[PDB]
Amino acid sequence: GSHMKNSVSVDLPGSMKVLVSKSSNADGKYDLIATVDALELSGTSDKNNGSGVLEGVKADASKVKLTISDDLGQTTLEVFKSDGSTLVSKKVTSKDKSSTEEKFNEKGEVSEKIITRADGTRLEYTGIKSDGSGKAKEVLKGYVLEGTLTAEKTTLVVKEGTVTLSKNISKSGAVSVELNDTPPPPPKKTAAWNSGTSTLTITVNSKKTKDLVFTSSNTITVQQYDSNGTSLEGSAVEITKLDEIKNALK
Amino acid sequence: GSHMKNSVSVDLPGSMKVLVSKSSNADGKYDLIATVDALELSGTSDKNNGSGVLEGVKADASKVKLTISDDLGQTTLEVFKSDGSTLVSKKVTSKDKSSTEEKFNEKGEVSEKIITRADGTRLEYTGIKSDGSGKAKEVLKGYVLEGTLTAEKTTLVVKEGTVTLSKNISKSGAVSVELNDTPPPPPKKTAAWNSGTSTLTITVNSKKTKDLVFTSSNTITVQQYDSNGTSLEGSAVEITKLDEIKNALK
Repeated sequence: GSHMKNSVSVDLPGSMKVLVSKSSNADGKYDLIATVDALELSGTSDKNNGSGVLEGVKADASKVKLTISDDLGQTTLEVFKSDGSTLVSKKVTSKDKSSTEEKFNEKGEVSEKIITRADGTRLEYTGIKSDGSGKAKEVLKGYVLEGTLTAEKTTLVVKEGTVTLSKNISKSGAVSVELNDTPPPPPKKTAAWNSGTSTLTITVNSKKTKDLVFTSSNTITVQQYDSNGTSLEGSAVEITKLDEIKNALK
Repeated sequence: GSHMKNSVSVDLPGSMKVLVSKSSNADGKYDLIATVDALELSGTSDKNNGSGVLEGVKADASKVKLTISDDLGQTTLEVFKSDGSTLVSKKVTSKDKSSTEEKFNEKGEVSEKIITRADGTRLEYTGIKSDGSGKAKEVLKGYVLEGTLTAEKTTLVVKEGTVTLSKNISKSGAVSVELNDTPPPPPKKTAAWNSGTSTLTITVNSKKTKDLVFTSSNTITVQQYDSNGTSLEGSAVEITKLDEIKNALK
């Protein structure tokens, strides 16, 4: 960690601490150093409470800037490219424990974003595009909702069968929810008639279910197919009551 | 019943008997008498086996004619109006026990018909119209099929739910069978969103089923309605797993 001669440690939003000198230097400013992700950042501020701006250079020459607001209520951590201006990442963190993490692209535009709310739930956007669209994920206490982002709204989706539930979050943070059900057509009973055999073959779900035979003795028999609709099983049973015909039509 | 001097009883198709004289009269003919529905019918035939034509008058002046075929294999019983020509009923009966009963109309046209087959099953047509249409009924061993008649065919119908089975009988007596199923659209889950209450109310079959509440603490609760969809029951249960959301969408 960080060490300073005649200093005081000050706790900061989002894990961080800064050391600030007990006294002022030759110019009246106070010395600040902090250690973030094993990199030492340093600066001078007119204030002596821990606020100000600290800077450091990574071993790959990336520039790191930590800005601490006057009231110590917010830290901004920025990582830049070598040039010191093309952003790579930006993390704004608050005392209430809320935060925004952005990652940037070659064009100087945001391509990922993690929003952490005070209560510990998060919204994660990945793969953000020029048109504002992207993948989306809400992390909640005990589970995760998946969906996508457009320029206008985030749409989280849960599926059960033909039922779709959509949670929409607007740019203001307003929730609205919708539901859709596209149920399949129900199982319909069709039939084909063989006049050579005087037989009606009934079908459901592309499986043959039963044969009704209309006999030369003016009787009806019923016989079931195997539950694969492949071929007949048992023997033909003769119909003696109207109710038995209705039953075979169920 | 009927009595004749020096006669012989001869059994006839469809219950009937005729007495025929042992000897011939002055003209060489044989005397026939029979009793049908308590009416005595009489005639003379050249034959002596029981064949010929017998006639009688009812108390209301209706003319009755019984014709017995040469081979004793068929009886025709006709009832006429007073005039002796406008038919009322006609019953042709065979030795195999098969028969046709027709009833006629004011116009001299058939308005009911019972067909009895050798095996004892029947087709009954009632209310027959000028265009050939009518009500229809097949009497089978152990049950009865209902339907209607057109000029081209008889159509007997059995119904079970949305399933219709049709037995068609052509004029030749050829059977053909069809089936129809008009299933209702399946139960679809709709929903309405109340932004004031952050609540999604799900409905099935015009009954409200459950409320999903999307809370200010970034949680979801579910609560069921009474099985009449009238109002809420139990208390709201909080969702802690994705599977529980899927479950409430079943």
